Amino acid sequence: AGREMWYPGATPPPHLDGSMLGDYGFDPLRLGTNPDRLKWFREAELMNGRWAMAAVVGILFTDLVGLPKWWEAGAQTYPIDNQTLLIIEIAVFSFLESKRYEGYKKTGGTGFAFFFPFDPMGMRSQDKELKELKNGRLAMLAFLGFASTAAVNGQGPIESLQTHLADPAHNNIFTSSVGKESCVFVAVLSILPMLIEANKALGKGQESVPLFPWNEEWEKV
Amino acid sequence: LIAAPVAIGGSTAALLALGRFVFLPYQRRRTDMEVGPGRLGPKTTGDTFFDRLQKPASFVETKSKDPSGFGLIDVLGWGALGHVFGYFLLACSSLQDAGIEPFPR
Amino acid sequence: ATEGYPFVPPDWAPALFVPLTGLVLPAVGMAWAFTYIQKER
Amino acid sequence: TKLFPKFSQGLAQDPSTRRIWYGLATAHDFESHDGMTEENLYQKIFASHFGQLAIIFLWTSGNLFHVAWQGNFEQWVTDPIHVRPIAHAIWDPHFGQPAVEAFTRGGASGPVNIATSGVYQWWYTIGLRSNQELYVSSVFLALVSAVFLFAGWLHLQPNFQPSLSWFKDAESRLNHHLAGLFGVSSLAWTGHLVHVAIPESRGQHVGWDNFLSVLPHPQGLTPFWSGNWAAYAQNPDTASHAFGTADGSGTAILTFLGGFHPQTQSLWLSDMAHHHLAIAVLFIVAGHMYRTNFGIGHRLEAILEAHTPPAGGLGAGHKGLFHTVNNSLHFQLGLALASVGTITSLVAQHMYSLPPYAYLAVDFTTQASLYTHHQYIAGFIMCGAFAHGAIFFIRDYDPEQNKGNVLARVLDHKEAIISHLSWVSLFLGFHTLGLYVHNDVVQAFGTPEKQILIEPVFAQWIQAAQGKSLYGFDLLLASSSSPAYSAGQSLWLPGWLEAINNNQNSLFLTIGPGDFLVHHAIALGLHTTTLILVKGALDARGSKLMPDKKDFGYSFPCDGPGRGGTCDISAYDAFYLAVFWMLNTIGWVTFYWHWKHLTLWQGNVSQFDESSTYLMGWLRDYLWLNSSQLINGYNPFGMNSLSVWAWTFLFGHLVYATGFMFLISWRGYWQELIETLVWAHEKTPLANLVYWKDKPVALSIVQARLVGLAHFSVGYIFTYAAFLIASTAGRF
Amino acid sequence: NRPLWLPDVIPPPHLNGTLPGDSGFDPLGLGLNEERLKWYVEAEKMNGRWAMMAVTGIMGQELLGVPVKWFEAGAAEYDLPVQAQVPILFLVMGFLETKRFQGFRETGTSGFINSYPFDPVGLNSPKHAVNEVKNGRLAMVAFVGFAVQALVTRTQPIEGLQKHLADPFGKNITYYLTHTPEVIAGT
Amino acid sequence: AHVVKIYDTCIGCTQCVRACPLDVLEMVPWDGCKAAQMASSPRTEDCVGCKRCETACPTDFLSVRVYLGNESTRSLGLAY
Ligand code: CLA
Ligand code: CLA
Ligand code: CLA
Ligand code: CLA
Ligand SMILES: CC1=C(/C=C/C(C)=C/C=C/C(C)=C/C=C/C=C(C)/C=C/C=C(C)/C=C/C2=C(C)CCCC2(C)C)C(C)(C)CCC1
Ligand SMILES: CC1=C(/C=C/C(C)=C/C=C/C(C)=C\C=C\C=C(C)/C=C/C=C(C)/C=C/C2=C(C)CCCC2(C)C)C(C)(C)CCC1
Repeated sequence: AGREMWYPGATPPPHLDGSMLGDYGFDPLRLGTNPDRLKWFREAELMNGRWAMAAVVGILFTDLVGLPKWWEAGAQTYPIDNQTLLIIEIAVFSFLESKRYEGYKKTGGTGFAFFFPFDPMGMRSQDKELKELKNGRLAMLAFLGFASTAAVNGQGPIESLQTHLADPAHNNIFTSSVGKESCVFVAVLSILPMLIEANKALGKGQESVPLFPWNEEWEKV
Repeated sequence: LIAAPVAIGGSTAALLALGRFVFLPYQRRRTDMEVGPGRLGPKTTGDTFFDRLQKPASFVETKSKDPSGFGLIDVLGWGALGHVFGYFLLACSSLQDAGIEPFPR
Repeated sequence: ATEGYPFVPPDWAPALFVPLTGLVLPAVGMAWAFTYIQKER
Repeated sequence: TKLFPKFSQGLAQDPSTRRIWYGLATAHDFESHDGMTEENLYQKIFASHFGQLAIIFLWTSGNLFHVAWQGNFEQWVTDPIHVRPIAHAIWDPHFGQPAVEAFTRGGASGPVNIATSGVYQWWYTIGLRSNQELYVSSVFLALVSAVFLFAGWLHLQPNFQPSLSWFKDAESRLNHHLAGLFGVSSLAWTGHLVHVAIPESRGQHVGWDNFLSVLPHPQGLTPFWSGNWAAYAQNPDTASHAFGTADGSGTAILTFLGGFHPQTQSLWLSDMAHHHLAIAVLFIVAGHMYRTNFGIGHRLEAILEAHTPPAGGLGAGHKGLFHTVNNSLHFQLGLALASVGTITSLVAQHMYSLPPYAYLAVDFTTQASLYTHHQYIAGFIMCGAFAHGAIFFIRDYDPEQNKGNVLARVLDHKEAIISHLSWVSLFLGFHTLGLYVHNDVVQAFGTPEKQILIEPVFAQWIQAAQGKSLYGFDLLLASSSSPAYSAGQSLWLPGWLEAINNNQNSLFLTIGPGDFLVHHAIALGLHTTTLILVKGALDARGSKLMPDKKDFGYSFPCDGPGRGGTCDISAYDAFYLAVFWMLNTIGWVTFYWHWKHLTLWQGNVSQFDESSTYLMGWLRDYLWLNSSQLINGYNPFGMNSLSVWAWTFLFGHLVYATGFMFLISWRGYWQELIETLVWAHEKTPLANLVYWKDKPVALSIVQARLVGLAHFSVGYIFTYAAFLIASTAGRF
Repeated sequence: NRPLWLPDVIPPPHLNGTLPGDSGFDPLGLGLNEERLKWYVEAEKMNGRWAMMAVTGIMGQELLGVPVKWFEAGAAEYDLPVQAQVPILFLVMGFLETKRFQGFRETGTSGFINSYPFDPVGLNSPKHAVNEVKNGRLAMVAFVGFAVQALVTRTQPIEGLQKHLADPFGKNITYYLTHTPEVIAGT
Repeated sequence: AHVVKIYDTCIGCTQCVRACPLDVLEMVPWDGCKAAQMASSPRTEDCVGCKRCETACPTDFLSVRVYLGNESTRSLGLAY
């Protein structure tokens, strides 16, 4: 699963050999214990990351130019009625996602419209999609943070960064109303690789696979 | 109320003297008909780590620096008995000194 | 929350938690058990 | 060939629906599992015991969290006599608008459920005041449950699984468990009590932030290193004292006044502090007894083989018995379950008369539910103890290993034991029913003075010996000139005498002839249950109708219609028949307890005294009079908070009747009906495409008895709990 | 052959004497397994190192001069709050311990990060290992003593040393255990 | 399937094979009885455990013994 791991000293899962890119050994639940399932989940991760990148850059631009808050932007008035806006959005997506699904069925790439792959100028190379996957995952983490700072802080990303720069000792996640829960979660996440290490050390062989409802790895147990 | 150090020391010295000079010849005879050669003896054999824990310790069968068989374990046990008896006597003296009479009248 | 910081309960905690553990949890249990008992070999 | 029974390959070869039921029923019968050795069996039992411990700790952690979240523990702390405890909120989306309104009890907003478990009184007694402390308790118990689950996972890996001889270490396990699991555990309990609950009962808040800054006793451990332990009992709490404040209180941490608190109607906190301290000291002393790696100690086999009386009194005595108990896990399980059931019965008989929690005696339904719950738990544990003793007798019992000992001699004259048990059971039942019917008909003819009222003289004589002066017996500890009264006259006599001469509490109630008759009926129930369980245990391996019962396993249906008929011949069947008598006997004891205490709380003890003699009065004034509020839970004119109790009452009736459905009819008529249903499904349009993979077969006879007993007991327990709680809570 | 552990000549069964600081101290026999022996000698060495760091921090803080003692230093006003301290405190040392364990699984020794010998200055003598082990045991006993000072005497360790120096008889175990029940109220 | 065992107490009235409507039991020559016969169970996998041979057995205790357990599609008597 690549020489670089999700924590130092991790062992790759048996299904997660590292043939496909972006692999770091991070599979505790092992949703993708099937090649078709794994490639579908890679496609879904790429799409959620791409939409996350688009949303994050849109929020950054709108907060830089002074447009108002995005979670309150749905209550703002706009030209064209909202019902017919949803209607035309559904109508155009019933063609766009259809072409995407057919192209993924015949090719597997994440193309657009009638061009599969939609690469007109042509810099397709494995490091490019590696960088895209990394930036995409960082973008969904950023969008989750944006939603969190819209919920509890009630301010935009730029205002949250300004408050972090003004007083980083007391303006953070851990001094907020979600502070002690975040401390507990990060404590659990710090302990978590070490319990896995103890399971690997004491369970020297056998399988010790995580048997869960979402995967059929319990059949071999 | 009886002073604690003199009572505790006297009780534990009496119990240690009873254990060494009196109760020791009766000791190592009840155990000889308990863990002797032809009878029970060792409950385990010794192959694994969880099975060697029931084996006897290393410091309880070495030899007898005392002229009798009074070892460190016997010293600790009879000293515990002496501390128990001294604390019992001190507790009875304390209950008497509080004006409360435990005995039937 | 104040004086309730371990396992903070929201006000919508029963109205959300009861239908997963009466609806979704028995369904996952039923499906997992049915795939278990019917597994061949 | 399936693999859902992984422990049993043969069960996986069964193509019928019996595979799922037998796989679920023999899931943890590891001794009969395929390819299982002794050491792996013991390791699996260790892991399962850790899992049960984790489940118990998770359950009590959830109880703490639910009380801290949706309860009214602060309001109960402010006013225990007025505010009712709350167990959990009721979020049922099928509830109606009157249903939500009619369940906001205890001064709450949403629909909540009134707690009868008694944890409010217990937690107020041990010093828990704020719900923050209950939250910390819940998260700590969840953490320790996770720790126990990890430890159960820990002792299943290589280089961590203990050996077979580690489990068979008899002397050191007893030493360590007696010294630590009981001794320093009780010492830590009384230390926590003295540190927290004793100041919290006197208006002094003790917590993790300031327990190192406050002191339990003003003398400050100077009594302990000296001998002056009487300083700890110098200024106890006075009669005019409140449990929430320090009005007329004293600075004493270990006292022995005895009796009950005048306000809380419960035992004194310092009494329990000295009690657990003395128990801790005695258990730590007794835990240094058995032989370990050091040269001192006692060996169990030496004591067993030495205790053989001469002249052939017990034959070989207790020789050869150490290996019998050690090798057979069912012997240890039966002994443990017998002791656990006896202790549970003792607990039930001792919390009600001596309430250990503040304001527990005021909460009548709480005490009744606690008594009935622990009595039924004790009885089920008794039945399990006798069943597992029978399992020992059939599975692992070598007469050649222990020949001529107490076990072989008990098996030698087992017919005499069974016959004498049958004689005493028949005699008790015959005479008790004779006087009950006699007093029934005598009361029916309009002349109740002709009924046979045998006054209980032995138990009232004992009560006079224990200090009850109502009967006027000139006895020891009741007369001032007796040496028993003079001994302890200034220690705990004026508290115990004041508590036992007050009829308002539950300490040693006055007993009449009906009390004596119901006591002998209880003795009859215990005797008959003992008779059947003992006979099934002794006939578990051999009988004159079937000598080779040991070759057919513990739980087998029958031997056939030959030799006159061999239905219910197994010791498992003896257990299954004994559970009904157990249910009837505990029903009798709980009927007696509930009716006597209900008449005590209502103040009309004369009604119970003159009505418990004859069974018609028993029925009319217990099952009919107290059920008026029960069945009015959801009357068409009006509905109130007793709707769950009437619904649960009828639910218990329905499950009892389904138990009757499984109990009367037997498999063999059901197989033909299921065959006709098979022909119906297989041979119909639009449904022959859907076909079963497990063949539908009827429930096996052992399975039939088990499910009939399960529905029987579930319906019994639910309907009795519903009636008891509704009847006690409708009036008070 | 060894200086042994206590007077009586014990021929210890499992402890031959090749361990650093081996004296034969095992009256119950807890480490009969070799894997358990190596895991627990590594744990003993780490606990000794932590004990030395703890006691030296305590004496350095008391000698340098701080307004708040070591047993009350948790509840003190700092530049970073307790809520913002424990996330990175768990995270970075969980990283360190995970790297240490995943290296110790094959090396069998200690080590900060990657360079597991961790000896830029050398002098890795067995005498130094024995000195480290016994100095760690001494610091372990010292930290236990310090904790019991903070429990009973409610004072700093060097202050307790000064009290035993000024009045050796009148400040001993008997005085602070029986003669002074008012240690909570500022002695 | 079920386990059917015949002990040496058999003396050969050749009636336990008539009471079994499943052709489980067969009769082999022997020398330990007057009738020089002994019951045998070649098709022991076809037995359901109906114990009719036990009803037909006149010896005390019975020479033929049928032990339940490990049920299959033929020992359960299902035609489906
Ligand atoms: C003072 C003289 C004296 C006396 C009175 C006794 C008396 C006794 N010794 Mg003995 N003993 C003596 C001298 C004496 N010994 C000497 C010199 C030695 C040599 C050192 C011993 C060594 C010795 C040993 C080693 C043991 C005894 C034991 C016993 C007791 C049991 C006797 C027996 O065989 O069981 C009684 C005889 C029976 C046949 C048992 C019948 C029991 C029936 C069947 C049970 C009935 C149950 C019934 C339903 C209960 C109804 C109750 C209701 C509530 C339901 C008995 C009380 C044994 C013991 O500890 O037992 C307590 C024992 O192990 N003794
Ligand atoms: C409430 C119903 C009920 C009653 C009254 C009984 C009564 C009895 N059962 Mg029980 N039993 C019951 C339900 C009941 N059972 C149920 C539901 C089960 C679960 C299957 C069992 C399971 C069970 C077992 C497993 C055993 C018993 C046994 C007994 C006897 C115990 C001995 C005794 O108490 O003295 C006698 C008790 C009486 C109530 C006396 C009844 C006879 C009176 C005097 C009337 C006699 C007739 C009268 C003179 C009129 C004559 C004419 C008339 C015949 C037409 C007794 C006959 C035990 C036994 O028989 O061993 C000795 C035993 O081993 N029973
Ligand atoms: C929903 C988006 C999504 C999807 C579809 C995937 C899918 C995949 N990732 Mg990826 N990943 C994601 C988000 C996602 N990830 C995020 C946000 C991070 C950063 C934390 C990562 C970090 C990451 C690493 C470092 C690695 C992967 C890898 C993988 C592959 C195998 C792992 C697997 O089976 O999980 C399948 C996962 C899903 C189908 C989605 C998860 C299902 C839900 C969301 C979980 C339920 C909620 C749960 C409690 C989490 C909530 C978090 C909370 C804070 C909101 C698979 C192609 C591995 C790889 O490349 O293998 C080839 C690998 O090494 N991912
Ligand atoms: C802690 C004590 C303890 C222990 C360690 C055991 C352990 C054992 N017993 Mg014992 N037993 C106990 C208590 C105990 N039992 C008690 C209290 C009883 C009396 C009720 C029995 C009665 C008993 C019998 C009669 C037999 C055993 C057997 C066994 C073995 C396998 C049982 C098993 O796990 O199957 C797992 C079983 C199940 C998962 C079935 C659960 C169904 C339950 C019991 C019905 C409950 C009713 C209802 C559905 C509950 C829910 C309420 C509903 C409203 C939701 C095993 C050696 C059997 C044996 O040795 O094999 C030959 C055997 O024949 N025991
Ligand atoms: C089947 C079986 C079994 C089981 C059994 C059982 C289950 C039993 C039970 C039993 C029981 C359950 C018993 C009980 C007992 C009891 C007793 C024995 C008691 C006693 C008591 C006493 C002696 C007391 C006294 C006193 C006191 C101290 C105080 C007050 C007064 C008086 C005097 C009362 C086993 C496992 C073995 C195995 C084999 C078979
Ligand atoms: C060296 C030597 C010597 C000497 C010795 C001695 C002198 C000793 C002593 C000793 C003593 C003199 C003592 C001991 C002790 C021990 C022990 C081991 C103890 C214990 C104790 C205990 C255990 C206690 C307990 C308790 C408590 C804690 C509290 C409560 C009460 C009681 C009591 C229970 C000589 C010269 C001779 C010879 C040579 C050598």
